Amino acid sequence: APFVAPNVQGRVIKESGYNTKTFKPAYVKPKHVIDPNMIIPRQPGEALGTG
Amino acid sequence: LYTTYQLLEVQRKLKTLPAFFLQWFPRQINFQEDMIAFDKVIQDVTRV
Repeated sequence: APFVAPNVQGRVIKESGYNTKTFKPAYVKPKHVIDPNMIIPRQPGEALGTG
Repeated sequence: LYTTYQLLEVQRKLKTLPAFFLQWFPRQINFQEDMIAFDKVIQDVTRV
């Protein structure tokens, strides 16, 4: 607090305000194409020979 | 105004190629396998 000789008025004290933060979320979009070149070939569980 | 008409109700049939050569292909196999496989086992056991 300010020391102020009691013979005088007093001292005016300043203030401070405040702030805000604002954010937009980002966007994510992966995809696969699944044409036959991927469906046909033998997958690991398939028996050798026939499948 | 016009002549009226009436039509014969001919039902359509196509007259495809007849099955002549398929007479010698009677066996049918439906397969998902990568390929179909046949064995050329000789059938003649013509030996004394």
